[PDB]
Amino acid sequence: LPPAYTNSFTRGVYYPDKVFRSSVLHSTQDLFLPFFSNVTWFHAIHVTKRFDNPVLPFNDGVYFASTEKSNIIRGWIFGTTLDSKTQSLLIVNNATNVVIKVCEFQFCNDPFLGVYMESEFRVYSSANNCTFEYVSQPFLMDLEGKQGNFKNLREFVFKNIDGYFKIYSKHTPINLVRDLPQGFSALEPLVDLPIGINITRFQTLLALHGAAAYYVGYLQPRTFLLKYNENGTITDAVDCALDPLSETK
Amino acid sequence: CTLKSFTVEKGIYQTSNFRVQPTESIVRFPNIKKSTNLVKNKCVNFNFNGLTGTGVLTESNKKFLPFQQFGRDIADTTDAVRDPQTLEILDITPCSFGGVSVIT
Repeated sequence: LPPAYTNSFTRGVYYPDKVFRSSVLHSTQDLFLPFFSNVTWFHAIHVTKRFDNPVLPFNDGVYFASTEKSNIIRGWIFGTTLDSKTQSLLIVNNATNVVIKVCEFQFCNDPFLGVYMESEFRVYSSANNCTFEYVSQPFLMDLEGKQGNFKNLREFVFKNIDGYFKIYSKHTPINLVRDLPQGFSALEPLVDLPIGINITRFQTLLALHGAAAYYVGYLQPRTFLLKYNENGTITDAVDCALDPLSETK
Repeated sequence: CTLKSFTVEKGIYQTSNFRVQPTESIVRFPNIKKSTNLVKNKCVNFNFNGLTGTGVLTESNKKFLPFQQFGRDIADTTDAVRDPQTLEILDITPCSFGGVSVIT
């Protein structure tokens, strides 16, 4: 379905570092998602032709939100050209866990690990060069199928800085049946990849059962003004360059 | 000596400064580097995860989020640090305590 953009009501906020703070208003300058921007909504309402998963331009960060609960997108393949000569990365939410398979994968003409297990060997074909295989803790990701009202707001930020492939996340039990809702909830860090690979593009590997819902943000070198509370968690923020009032704030 | 004179008039003159001297020097984070035990309420020379400093590692009352290492205040200086081994939080309070003035 042709992407009908929507308004990201204060989404794409995440703890930028390891420091703890309390009741202080710190103004970080980092890659966030501009407030009230037009998110490149990949309308997965197919029950149209949302299998338009090209080599998407992986800019300096991507806000890969998803209001999906069956997790149709089990895999996320990354790379520059995806033609068997690149140290390509896969974040695969397989049966075991969120496995981080970055290797000298051998690709085919149409690069995608399609559901056939990701057995359509169009991304990975052999283990020749492999820097690190972060097989995370094996949790209850058993190819989920639950759907309905979008409880699990599967938000994710995938940035690549200094080689490090930082993957943030958050799971909020908020109920809605449509696009990104109002409210505020900052993301947490989930994994930091101590590798030095380069990524240029990526894909979204929907599970061949599609009717789903997954967005694609795009970040920018902005400056914010966070607001920490007593318990030390972000409760509010203002975009330092969005309006005159926000600027004077 | 600070007045450069052999006769001082009645008054209160500030002569020196006074800083408590740190006693020990601990090194942490061989949790999984050399190890040393936790000492409290005494000015020491701590080295937590590369972060080197001085202070009295008192007991903490604030709760960190379970991915955070450091902690700080409005003045942007280290105030609480996560114990690398036992995974606890410890405050910091430097002990550079005031000048020293002579009354004559």
